[PDB]
Amino acid sequence: LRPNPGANKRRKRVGRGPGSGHGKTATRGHKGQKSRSGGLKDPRRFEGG
Amino acid sequence: MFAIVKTGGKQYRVEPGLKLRVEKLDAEPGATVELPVLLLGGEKTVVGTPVVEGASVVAEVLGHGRGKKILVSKFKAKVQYRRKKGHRQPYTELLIKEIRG
Amino acid sequence: KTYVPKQVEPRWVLIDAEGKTLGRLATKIATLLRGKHRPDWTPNVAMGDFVVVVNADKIRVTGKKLEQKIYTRYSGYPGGLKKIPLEKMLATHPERVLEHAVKGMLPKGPLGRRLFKRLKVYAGPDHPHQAQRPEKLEV
Amino acid sequence: MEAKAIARYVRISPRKVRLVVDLIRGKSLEEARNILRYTNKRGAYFVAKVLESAAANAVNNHDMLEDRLYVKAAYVDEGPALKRVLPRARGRADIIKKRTSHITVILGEK
Amino acid sequence: GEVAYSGRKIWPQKHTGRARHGDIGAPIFVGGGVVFGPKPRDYSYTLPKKVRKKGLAMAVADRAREGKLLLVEAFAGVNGKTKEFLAWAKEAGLDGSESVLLVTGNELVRRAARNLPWVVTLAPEGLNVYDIVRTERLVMDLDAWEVFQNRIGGEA
Amino acid sequence: HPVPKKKTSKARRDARRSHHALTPPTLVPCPECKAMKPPHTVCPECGYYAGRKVLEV
Amino acid sequence: PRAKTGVVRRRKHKKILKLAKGYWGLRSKSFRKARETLFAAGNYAYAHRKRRKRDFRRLWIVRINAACRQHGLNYSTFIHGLKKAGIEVDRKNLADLAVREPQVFAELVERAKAAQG
RNA sequence: AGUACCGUGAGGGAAAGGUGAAAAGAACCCCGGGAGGGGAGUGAAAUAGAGCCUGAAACCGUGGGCUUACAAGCAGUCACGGCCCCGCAAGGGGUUGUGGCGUGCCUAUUGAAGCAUGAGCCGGCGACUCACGGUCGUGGGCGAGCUUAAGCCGUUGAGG
RNA sequence: AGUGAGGGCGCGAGCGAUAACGUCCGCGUCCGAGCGCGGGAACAACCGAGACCGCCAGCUAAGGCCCCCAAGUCUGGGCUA
RNA sequence: CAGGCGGUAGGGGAGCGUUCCCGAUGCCGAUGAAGGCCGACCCGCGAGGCGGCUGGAGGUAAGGGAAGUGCGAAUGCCGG
Repeated sequence: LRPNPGANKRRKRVGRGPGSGHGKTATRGHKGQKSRSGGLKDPRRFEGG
Repeated sequence: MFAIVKTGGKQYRVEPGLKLRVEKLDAEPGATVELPVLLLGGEKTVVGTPVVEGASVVAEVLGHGRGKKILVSKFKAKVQYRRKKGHRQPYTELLIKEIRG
Repeated sequence: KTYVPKQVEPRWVLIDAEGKTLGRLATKIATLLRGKHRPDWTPNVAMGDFVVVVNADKIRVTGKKLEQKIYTRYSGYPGGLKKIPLEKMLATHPERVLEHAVKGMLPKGPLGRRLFKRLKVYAGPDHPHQAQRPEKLEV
Repeated sequence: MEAKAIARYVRISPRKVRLVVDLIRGKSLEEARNILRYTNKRGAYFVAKVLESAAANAVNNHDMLEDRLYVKAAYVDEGPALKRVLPRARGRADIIKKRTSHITVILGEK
Repeated sequence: GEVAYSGRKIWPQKHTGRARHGDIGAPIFVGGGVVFGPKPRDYSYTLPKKVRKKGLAMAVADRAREGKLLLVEAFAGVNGKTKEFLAWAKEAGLDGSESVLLVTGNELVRRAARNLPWVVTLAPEGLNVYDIVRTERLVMDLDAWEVFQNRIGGEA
Repeated sequence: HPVPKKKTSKARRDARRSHHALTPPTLVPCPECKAMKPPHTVCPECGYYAGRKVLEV
Repeated sequence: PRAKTGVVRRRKHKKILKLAKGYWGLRSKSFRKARETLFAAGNYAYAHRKRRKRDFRRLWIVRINAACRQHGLNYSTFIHGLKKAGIEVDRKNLADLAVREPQVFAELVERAKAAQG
């Protein structure tokens, strides 16, 4: 009934939404919802081959 | 009576009243403590004369206590430009009860 | 510090006008109708002096004469903005030419307003001032 | 309180009914009566009757110098409405809700 | 909850009923489906037996050093009925202001060791750091077994 | 086609409904019996000035 | 699971109900635009306590000019006066005194004219 | 409630949970065609009264306070003066006439007062997660460190 | 992790008609993204100036002082009218 | 003493209520759970106590854990 996680352990960054006051999370439209975009690497793949 | 010495910016022109003014929290570390303000603007009921000498002669003093504090009022920082955040008016002084002279 | 405005403190005054000159006399008459000069002088009034001036006419011209046209464009639009020259200006409405100076600087709708109220003159010769029976302060 | 003149679910109407009481209050049964009765338009009896019970509650279990009962403080309230729907070209739903009226008017003694 | 009863479409997502939306009984509204769904689930947690027992141990250790009742012996209850068991308690000095974890195969021990207060009924070589430090004091019988088990924990 | 813009508050609504307002009904007493009679008229009682010819049955 | 934030917002909002004093009909109970109108009022009092300084600045400015000149010479003059002026030169009262102790001003003056020379 | 109701059929596919502790839920008298309205009794309450618990916002209403017909302003709001209010005073309330200074917020903009837009008003719903792979951190166990599938004990089901 | 397009002003070349609140590049400032205060009437970028919060305090920029509105209808010497 | 503290995108830190899980139910409570209605002591705030009225029974945390959560705002969704 006392031993709270010592140092930091407990949730460190499950930061919700975008900013206390404001909010939005990132850039411009290019990364909307169904927006898991140009994934791992475009020109990097060029290299790959 | 209504005399003028003033402090921290001219907090004066008065007689024996709890005319609370500025926070000179030094002798405040003790309730009704006493202290002097170097005159400048020497003038009392008929005898009126000089603030030079006010800068250099008699001083007045009070017996004071209390404080005052945060005096409510808030201020919100926003700009049409797209934003807003705000807080409360924190201000005070242990206040003075006037000691003639 | 504080220092609140007294109470119904009334003062009027007689101004020559005549001989004196246009604008400048205005600047004067002008600020004269203070609200700031006698104690508790400010927003809600103060002096301004219920001031009245005569010989309003016979004023000296800023050396211009003709080339200074007041206007009155009540105009049902596409009407006339009625251009008028100082000459006749006064010829019929001198007290007014000065007037335009006066308002000229008098500000604030309701207030200034009230002041013109306490601002009266007559290019009449003086007798008018007489009609204003009351006290007769002067300069 | 005093002579209560009020009632529920009768589909008459706001504003208008308010007009009636507007004019009839002030005075007493005598005068406001004559007006409520011989002045034209709906409400007439609705109003009058409400008056009636008011007065009965009055000299009955409030009683007071009956003759001087005069409408004191009063006016109206409207509860729900019947939600009716009509036709208005290229079908479309044209809606309406008639006012089921309740009156809040009190007879006071003086 | 759409798939099947997904309401295909109903708003002429055309361009006049002013309104957007093609699918009825759609997420974003009226009692329909909700965002990041309350998916049935479970919290597995293979927490390394290493320190797991290491601790069960540590907890046992402190809890006990403050108040430790390694019984090995006890007897007061018709083989262990309530009333008599109770007497025992008064004997073992166990009263109100006390909660102890009764732990071990002395099944008459569990048998009488019910009662919401004072005692908690644990007749198994079933232990756990929690119940451990949470139960005022440890009280247990077949402690030959226990202490030795804990040791097994000690060196595998 | 020309649906206003908003409603200058109950404020306005009133401005109007207001100049509107409901006046009251003209009346003096029966030239014959009592009660209220509007100028030229008779009624379910007196009903006349020269021959009731009206009321009661 | 659950999360009827209701409790909460009904609250946050009435809070707002008060936030809103009882402004001009509609921007009064105006929830939304109420709040807005408020942000306004906020930045406003802002500006307010901010510059009330200059406000006084002037206030006295004139009250006093009023007196100094009424007497003998405007600001360049009078001011410069308290200026040349030695272990005595104060302001947040020049007015005050000009007012309260007619003598007070008459002479602060006297000396001052001299103060300049 | 898969019934209302739309569709030709295929097919779509609501809403409405609570009076009270128990019915004692309203004899009876009074305006009235009636509803419904004042009384008596109910009772611990009936502002617990039949859609009748808790029963707020919105909007309309009855009374009271201040306020208003030479006025040009989102808003406001700093100041002050006149009212009225709790007040022991200190003074604290609400109300404003005089004046100073003040382009409303959201989105997408080099760029907004917008005449670009979103915005009818209230209320409840309303959107960066979960499973793993990983990956970097860093809080914790030993350096070789950790354990799936299972067999077993398992109110607590106890962990091994 | 975010912009991956932006505009304005000054100087330096394009271009354009040596036109445009044109568009091309560069040095700088800029303005957004702080650039919310002064300000020049009022005016995103022109001179002043960086606002963590107070003051019924005082010294100053730019740029101002007959008045409307704080500040000499300063003085001195001219020249237009 | 520095010394700085306009500042969206965006990155870091630090707190806030919010309904549940232990809550090692402590209980609190018909001299009210709760939501509500109003208020010139607490908070740098998100919030807090506390006082007064309603209101019919809950509610809950000392410390820590779990998240359908905090919303003008989307010609939004449903009802006025």
